[PDB]
Amino acid sequence: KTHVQLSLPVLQVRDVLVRGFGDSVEEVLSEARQHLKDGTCGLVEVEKGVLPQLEQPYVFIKRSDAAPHGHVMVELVAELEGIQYGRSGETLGVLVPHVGEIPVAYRKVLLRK
Repeated sequence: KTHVQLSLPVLQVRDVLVRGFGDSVEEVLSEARQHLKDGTCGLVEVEKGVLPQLEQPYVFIKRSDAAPHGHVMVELVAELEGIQYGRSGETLGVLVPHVGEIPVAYRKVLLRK
């Protein structure tokens, strides 16, 4: 399928144990897609002071359209030293590996895969 319904655990930035997916734009987008497929991906909501506590390159989920079955349609955009790789809508948050952290909420998304 071109799109997959996922429910992403929303993590507090200070709880996150693994603060990024890797060391290159291509690797972080690759790893993010793998963890999303494997159900091992969490979401951190971006506010003041969140991104400097996470590791670059960043992987964002961004709204790709204006929400089947409660699932907002999203796509992946990476960022490294202020340059983004992709073009999409509003940021829903930054993806990180999930290694068993307790979430504060779940974000239902429809991921363009």
